[PDB]
Amino acid sequence: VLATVTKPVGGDKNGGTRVVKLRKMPRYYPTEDVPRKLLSHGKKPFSQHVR
RNA sequence: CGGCCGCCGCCGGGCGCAUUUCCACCGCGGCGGUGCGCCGCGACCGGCUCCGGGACGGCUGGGAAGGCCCGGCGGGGAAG
Repeated sequence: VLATVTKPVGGDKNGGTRVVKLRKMPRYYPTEDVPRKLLSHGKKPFSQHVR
């Protein structure tokens, strides 16, 4: 949940404990990002228009 | 500075493909922008310009017709 992200089991057949990650850090942050993933907002896609 | 805790770097360790990092290819999955050039389409919204159907209130509680007209008084145009 917080120490890990999702669920530690697996890996480390010998050695220590078995902890795995999911949805890790970004490996590359672009030098300038744009905001606000656009949205639905009431402008429905073509699948749902009225024939 | 002694001590407290955290962080970072270096080193030494167990260590194995479900740990990790790197790569090439499919998923062309979730998301961000975007096409090479020419186009088209649908729906929501704003702004107009029009078209077609309705239903209603008043008036002199509308005027005047339209319909079935019957028993009388007259008058006036012009009646096979």
